[PDB]
Amino acid sequence: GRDEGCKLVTIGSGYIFATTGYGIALQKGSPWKRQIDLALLQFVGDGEM
Amino acid sequence: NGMIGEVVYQRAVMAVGSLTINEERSEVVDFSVPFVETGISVMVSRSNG
Amino acid sequence: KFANYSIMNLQNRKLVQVGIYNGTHVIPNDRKIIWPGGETEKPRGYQMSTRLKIVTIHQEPFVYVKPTMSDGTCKEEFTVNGDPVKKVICTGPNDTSPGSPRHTVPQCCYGFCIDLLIKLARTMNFTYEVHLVADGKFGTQERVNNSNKKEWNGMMGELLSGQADMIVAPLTINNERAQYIEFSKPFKYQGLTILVK
Amino acid sequence: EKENITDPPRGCVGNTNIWKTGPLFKRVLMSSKYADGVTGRVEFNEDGDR
Amino acid sequence: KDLSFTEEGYQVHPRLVVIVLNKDREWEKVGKWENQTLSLRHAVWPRYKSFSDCEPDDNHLSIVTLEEAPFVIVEDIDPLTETCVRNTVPCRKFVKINN
Amino acid sequence: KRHGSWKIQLNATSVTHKPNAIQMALSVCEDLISSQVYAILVSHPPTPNDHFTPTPVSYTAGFYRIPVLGLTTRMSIYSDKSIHLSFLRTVPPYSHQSSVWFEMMRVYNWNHIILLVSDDHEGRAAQKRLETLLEERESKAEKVLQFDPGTKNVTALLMEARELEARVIILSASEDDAATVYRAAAMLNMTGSGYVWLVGEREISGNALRYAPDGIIGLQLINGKNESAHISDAVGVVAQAVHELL
Amino acid sequence: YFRRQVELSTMYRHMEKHNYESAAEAIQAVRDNKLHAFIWDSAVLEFEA
Amino acid sequence: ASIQQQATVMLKIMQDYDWHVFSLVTTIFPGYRDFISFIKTTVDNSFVGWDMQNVITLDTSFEDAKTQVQLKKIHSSVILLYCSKDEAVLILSEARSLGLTGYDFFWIVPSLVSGNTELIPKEFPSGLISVSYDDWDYSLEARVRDGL
Amino acid sequence: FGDDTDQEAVAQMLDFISSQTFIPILGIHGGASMIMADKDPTSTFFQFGASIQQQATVMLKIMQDYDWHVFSLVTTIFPGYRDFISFIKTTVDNSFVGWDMQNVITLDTSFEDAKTQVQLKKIHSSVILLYCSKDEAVLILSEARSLG
Ligand SMILES: *[C@@H]1O[C@H](CO)[C@@H](O)[C@H](O)[C@H]1NC(C)=O
Ligand SMILES: *[C@@H]1O[C@H](CO)[C@@H](O)[C@H](O)[C@H]1NC(C)=O
Ligand SMILES: *[C@@H]1O[C@H](CO)[C@@H](O)[C@H](O)[C@H]1NC(C)=O
Ligand SMILES: *[C@@H]1O[C@H](CO)[C@@H](O)[C@H](O)[C@H]1NC(C)=O
Ligand SMILES: *[C@@H]1O[C@H](CO)[C@@H](O)[C@H](O)[C@H]1NC(C)=O
Ligand SMILES: *[C@@H]1O[C@H](CO)[C@@H](O)[C@H](O)[C@H]1NC(C)=O
Ligand SMILES: *[C@@H]1O[C@H](CO)[C@@H](O)[C@H](O)[C@H]1NC(C)=O
Ligand SMILES: *[C@@H]1O[C@H](CO)[C@@H](O)[C@H](O)[C@H]1NC(C)=O
Ligand SMILES: *[C@@H]1O[C@H](CO)[C@@H](O)[C@H](O)[C@H]1NC(C)=O
Ligand SMILES: *[C@@H]1O[C@H](CO)[C@@H](O)[C@H](O)[C@H]1NC(C)=O
Ligand SMILES: *[C@@H]1O[C@H](CO)[C@@H](O)[C@H](O)[C@H]1NC(C)=O
Ligand SMILES: *[C@@H]1O[C@H](CO)[C@@H](O)[C@H](O)[C@H]1NC(C)=O
Ligand SMILES: *[C@@H]1O[C@H](CO)[C@@H](O)[C@H](O)[C@H]1NC(C)=O
Repeated sequence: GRDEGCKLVTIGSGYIFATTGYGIALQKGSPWKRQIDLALLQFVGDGEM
Repeated sequence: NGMIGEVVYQRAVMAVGSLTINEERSEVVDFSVPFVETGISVMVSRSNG
Repeated sequence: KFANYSIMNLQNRKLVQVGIYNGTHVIPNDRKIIWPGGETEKPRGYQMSTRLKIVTIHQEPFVYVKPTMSDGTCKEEFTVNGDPVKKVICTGPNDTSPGSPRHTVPQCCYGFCIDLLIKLARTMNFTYEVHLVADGKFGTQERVNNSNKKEWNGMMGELLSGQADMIVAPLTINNERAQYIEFSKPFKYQGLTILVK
Repeated sequence: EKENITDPPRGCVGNTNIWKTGPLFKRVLMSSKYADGVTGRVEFNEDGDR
Repeated sequence: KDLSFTEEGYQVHPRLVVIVLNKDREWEKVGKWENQTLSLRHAVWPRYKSFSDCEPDDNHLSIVTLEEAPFVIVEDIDPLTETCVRNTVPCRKFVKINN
Repeated sequence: KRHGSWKIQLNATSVTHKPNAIQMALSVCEDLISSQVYAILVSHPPTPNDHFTPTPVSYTAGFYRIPVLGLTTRMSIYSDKSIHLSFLRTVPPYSHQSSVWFEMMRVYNWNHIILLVSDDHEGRAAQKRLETLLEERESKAEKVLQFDPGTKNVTALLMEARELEARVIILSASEDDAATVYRAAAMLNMTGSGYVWLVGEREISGNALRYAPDGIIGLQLINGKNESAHISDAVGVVAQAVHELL
Repeated sequence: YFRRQVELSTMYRHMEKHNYESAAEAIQAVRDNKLHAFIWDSAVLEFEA
Repeated sequence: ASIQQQATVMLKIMQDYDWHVFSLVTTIFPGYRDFISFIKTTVDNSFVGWDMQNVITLDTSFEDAKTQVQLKKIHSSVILLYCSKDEAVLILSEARSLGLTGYDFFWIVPSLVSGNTELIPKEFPSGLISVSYDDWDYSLEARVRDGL
Repeated sequence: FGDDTDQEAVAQMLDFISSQTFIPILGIHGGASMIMADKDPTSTFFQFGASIQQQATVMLKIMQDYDWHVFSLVTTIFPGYRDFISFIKTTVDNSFVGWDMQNVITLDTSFEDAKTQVQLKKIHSSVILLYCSKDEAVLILSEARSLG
């Protein structure tokens, strides 16, 4: 999406690949974890993401 | 090393940036919920043809 | 405020004082915490969930539901790759309650999430029981006839009532469901789209 | 009519501590509302004028 | 010492002193001023967790990240006013002298 | 003695038992209105009437909003500030025992709990206090139960509790209901090993003490039946409050 | 109008290099391929097209 | 120093620390209209895009009824107080009483608010940011020698 | 029995009569018909009126017909209040309207006009809901006329 030359249309859409997500690493037992999860689901749950 | 070494040795609270999800990180720290669908892919030469 | 209480034990029809309690602090004495079973130690009475109750909805790419062959049996059929279809004896209703009056039978369930559950049973040593949901809904925060209170129905309603143990379904992970129960990490990354002709 | 009646002391002999109810007495002068007077209805505004 | 005067009777180049309070009830001399620009000794600002007796501060979250182009765009500070533009956030980067 | 040289004096008024509670409240209000009293102390635990109703005295004093400092009862109908308006006391109710039970959760690191209450009046307040305690840890109980006392076929609910995966049994009931569920527990394997029995003080009196399983853990008040020193502390509280009001 | 905007400061940091005096400067600069883009009112550029 | 140069230095500190959400609280203590006007122009001069909460103005000695409402309107990070020294003690004691002395709640005052470094009163948070020029390093004997 | 005064506890006394005489007693007017908190199945006393939840439903139906969505709730500890506040909170939780409910102003005792004035000056909504006794409401309305 920023390529100069535009010779790059990638292999599929992630079919045969790792297929993971991105997350936030916290300490094992942090009290912030549930609140951060609810905040991320609020940020996806309104189209702001 | 890196952000994992900063969080496990507790010189930081959390890591916000792009971070993959595998077994050893879930052993040493705790991920949040995933917010973006980001797997892996392969960029090749992919000429005109 | 700050009520001193006494912690008593009944040692064979005899009241025995085995502790005290301050306004905020428990003080055990030098007596024996005698239990009705074995040792004086605490019984960790949290069983490891040997038998599990699995509920799902009729999801055509995930849960194929098919009536049995003769009586409660499942035919070992093959795929295009020669894979034997690892089925399970699920128990579910026939149709909706206006549709079917009362017909809840064990039938054969297979497909995607059944194979996922069999992989999970290969991972950890446990047993399970696959069953179905009474209605045909996922579950929403829906009103009830009294109390001015919305409760849960569907698979969430059957799980929060204690009738189930683990929902294996395409769990639409949103903010509302996460406020009440804990989740797993998503096996499937899947969005929304529009079906047209 | 109010409380904390304090007086400005003999500040010309060894006293530099200010009179603490200065702004209090000034606020008393601010709320000076009157309807009598040969010059007329006298009352102080927020700037302390006629 | 350029002790020149303005039209209102003020020093053209005075000595601006920036102090704070420690827990030892002392005014610590922190920052002085040059002829034009501000001199700050502590680039990392000390948080001073105990302003008073009872202050449990559990809301200062130490956060580290990694430089990647579609997510973490890191640039230098502005050369004109030495200011991050307001749609960005500040950070510090530890750079050693040599090997 | 030590409350200054204030010019107030004191006088006593005390009324005894009558079987008819109507004439009890009649003699009470005759002694309250004609004396212009300030503080009222109800001090009858061992009444042969099993209703245990100091209600009309507090309702007569609440007609002009006079605080009665009771000394005997521990019910949620008296703990409420809605119906009983200003009926204060220096005795704790049973619901705060759940807080102690939450401290028991902080003793043995026990999380998954099961609640069984025969009553509904105190049971809702006990459920609210216990859910407040669980919200302080941000967790939930596995199963809570409220029902109607009197019957004997609550054994099926105990067998459903057997089908659960926690063994923490928290009970709140009167004497006869506790004896009934202890008989059901003895007839359904529930007095063996692993079971967690943690009750209050109503379960260790009468036949509830008789049919209790050997090894049960319970709570007890301190200076709960010592009533004279309770009167003395109440009079000290009342006298210092009256001097502070004057 | 771009200075009131809350997120287009990158365009402000880019256009500060080539702030031109007259519009004919920009017309001659894109005419001699010195520029690559230019923001202007519509009908003026419609006439100059 | 002038009040204008000192306000410029304090806004330079805020520029170096990027505490963009702030307020401005003044009494009728003198040198205040030019101070508030210089702050308003400097915010209007800035392309930084500062977040300025509205100016709280204190009239007289507090009844802690209207001034409590004026102090409970404050929800920003940096509080700029411009008053006398005793009024600074009173306002900080009220903010400590009202809980307005938190970790978020910063306090940057000039020299005329703070006063002499030889005496430090109570009701001060450990971290009270101030700008003065009563240096114990650059001695008073050096000051009078430079004046001579 | 129909009472002329403003004392609902009279009916509570009648409730005690319903605990003793076992007579079906109908509260007709005034405090005999003023709604108490929670009756008893052993009591055969009955009033003429509606519950506080039904009248709350009527008032929220008025607010629904008028679209006065930004509202508040000023409550003392006058009884029947926990169920009323709980009913309002559940109605906000059961709202397709999207009711802008300002947080509940609470009154512990009679007003000191020091902290209660702060809770009254936090009101920035349109509909101010009051639930207390008679003379307490007269004092609160006189304070609101005093506070504008
Ligand atoms: C309750 O018990 C201990 C020992 O009696 C006492 O020192 C303290 O006041 C209480 N607990 C605490 C807070 O340590
Ligand atoms: C279950 O539903 C189907 C719907 O066609 C019906 O044909 C079948 O008879 C039902 N099963 C029984 C035996 O009730
Ligand atoms: C089966 O589960 C038991 C616990 O009930 C465990 O001890 C055993 O190791 C498991 N066996 C295997 C091979 O999974
Ligand atoms: C009560 O609940 C049922 C559930 O199906 C619903 O159909 C009905 O509309 C509700 N209302 C009544 C009549 O109480
Ligand atoms: C005088 O003012 C102070 C506050 O400056 C106040 O605390 C006190 O109540 C007032 N007067 C007295 C001594 O009551
Ligand atoms: C207003 O003008 C009139 C006429 O001069 C005179 O009474 C006086 O100067 C002023 N004051 C008032 C309010 O009467
Ligand atoms: C301070 O003065 C010196 C000359 O004495 C000059 O070189 C320097 O640039 C001045 N400081 C600044 C950075 O303004
Ligand atoms: C010393 O600094 C220079 C850049 O100023 C560069 O060669 C390198 O960063 C350092 N030397 C080495 C070899 O690390
Ligand atoms: C310095 O040089 C060595 C050469 O091997 C290299 O391994 C190391 O990473 C460099 N970094 C340090 C220690 O500054
Ligand atoms: C105290 O009260 C009684 C009535 O209860 C009455 O005789 C008189 O008011 C006082 N008498 C005594 C005993 O002081
Ligand atoms: C109560 O009811 C059940 C119903 O099956 C019956 O078996 C028994 O009489 C009671 N409970 C027990 C002991 O199973
Ligand atoms: C449990 O109770 C049954 C009777 O219902 C009895 O036969 C059995 O032996 C008991 N089992 C245990 C664990 O003692
Ligand atoms: C109650 O407590 C007091 C405390 O001193 C004690 O003297 C008394 O003996 C106890 N019991 C009685 C008989 O009142």
